[PDB]
Amino acid sequence: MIKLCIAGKNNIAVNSLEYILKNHFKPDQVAVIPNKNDFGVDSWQKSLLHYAFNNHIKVITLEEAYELKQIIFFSLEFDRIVKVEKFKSDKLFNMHFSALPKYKGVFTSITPILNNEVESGVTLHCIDNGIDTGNIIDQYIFPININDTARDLYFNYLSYGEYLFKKNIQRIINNTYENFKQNNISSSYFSRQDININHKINFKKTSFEIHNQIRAFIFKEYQLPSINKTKIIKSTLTNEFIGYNMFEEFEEYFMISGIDGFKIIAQKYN
Amino acid sequence: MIKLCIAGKNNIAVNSLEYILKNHFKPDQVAVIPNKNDFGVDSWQKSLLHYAFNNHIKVITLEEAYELKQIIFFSLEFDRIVKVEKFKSDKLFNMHFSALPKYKGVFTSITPILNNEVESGVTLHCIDNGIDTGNIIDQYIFPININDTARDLYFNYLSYGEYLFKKNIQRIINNTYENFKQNNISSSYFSRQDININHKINFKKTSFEIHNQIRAFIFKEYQLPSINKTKIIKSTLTNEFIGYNMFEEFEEYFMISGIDGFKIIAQKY
Repeated sequence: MIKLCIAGKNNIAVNSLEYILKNHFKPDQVAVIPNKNDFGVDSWQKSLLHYAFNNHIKVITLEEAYELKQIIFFSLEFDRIVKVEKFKSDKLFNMHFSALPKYKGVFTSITPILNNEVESGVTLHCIDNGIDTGNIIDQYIFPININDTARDLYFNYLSYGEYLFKKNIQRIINNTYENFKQNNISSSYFSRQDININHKINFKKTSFEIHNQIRAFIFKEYQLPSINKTKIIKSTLTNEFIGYNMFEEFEEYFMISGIDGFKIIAQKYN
Repeated sequence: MIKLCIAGKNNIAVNSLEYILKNHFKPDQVAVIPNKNDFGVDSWQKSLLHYAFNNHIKVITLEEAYELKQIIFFSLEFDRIVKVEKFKSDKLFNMHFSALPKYKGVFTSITPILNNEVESGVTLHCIDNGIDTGNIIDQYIFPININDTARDLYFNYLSYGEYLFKKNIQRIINNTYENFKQNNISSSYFSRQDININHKINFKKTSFEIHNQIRAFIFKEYQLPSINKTKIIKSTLTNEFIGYNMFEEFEEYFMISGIDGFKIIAQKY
């Protein structure tokens, strides 16, 4: 019988399924639910369907998952809403890519950078009927490096999320894991409508903030930000003082400072 | 000769000047530059002009202060741009109402609450040619309590600001203080144009965040926020689950929750 379902995508889904098959369940005891854009081709991330092809793991639909009493269900970067009322099983887990209770919702590779954080996290939680509201099982807090793009923070979510999955899976299978209610204080949330790539950069800000407004949108597979109609592939914040409110376009880059005068190098796409 | 000038307003300016007169300098060695809002009338804060009147302290212009060699210049809630480059003296100090390098600029009773902080601070710093950018001398970080309004936060800034002034003024007079360059990382800035004090509440947020959007604008001498054209005087957030995205209007209050379902009581004026 199916004991465990992985729903989602990318190295976190693939490497977590590999760990299950090495350590916990036989191929016939596991199923995958792919994202809508998985076409079995490994690229900047591994394809869950390609892993399932090589390893003869079966696919189920979300509607089939609903009916399997006792299944352990994990969303790992899943692209569909998990409706807890629809499931017979109450063993439903999500790896949310933030330090809950902060940054519930979407685009968590963008929102902590845009909001001037120097740390993020991954949180393994129970799925309940709210958006990323369920009880925490475990959390890993880690730094946002000063020149990380959204893409760099995303790759860190994938690594630490895989780490939390492997750390907690035995206690989840044994049903010996502890879970705690999320705090109401410091709880934050961003919807799709709260993120706008086309939003003009506000230059009447610190160098840190101008740099954040650029690098939060650097994720080349999805998009790059623009300055004066040129795409930017990298932003570098220095602590060199070059004077307040500087802006100079060079052949390959922009030199920028905000209200505190620290030099930003914004590298042009070429 | 004038040894010290206090430029600014409110209890922080008046209490700091009193401390100077009791502990450091004679009335004829001090001057004030009041804010444009100072009409010499005590209200919900004391008037610096009124104190100066009663204590025979001279009012000078900013242009005069620029030409006074050796003056200690202290901005405490001053309402004009000060830039070292204009002054003969280099002894220029500001009490900024945030935990610098965060929340440079204005409306710092609003910005930390609105940006989901649980702490703020006061920072004694050197004034340079940028906005709240000069080297840090001392800092005191204190909690934002969960139901604090902008008004509660402002009164804490006045209190902790006065504390940091009295702690540091002897070493500033003796020129034995240390200063440190502000970090480039975590530096943030808000201008007058970045805050709409007619803030429209985004309800597609957590209870903590809805509560923040209300309480950040509760400062009755300036404004109260409105829900459904009704002024709000108090917001109270608890960890009681009442359901997601609740909004119930009672005669005297609103019970509200955001995406995470925690109870807010917003009390009507």
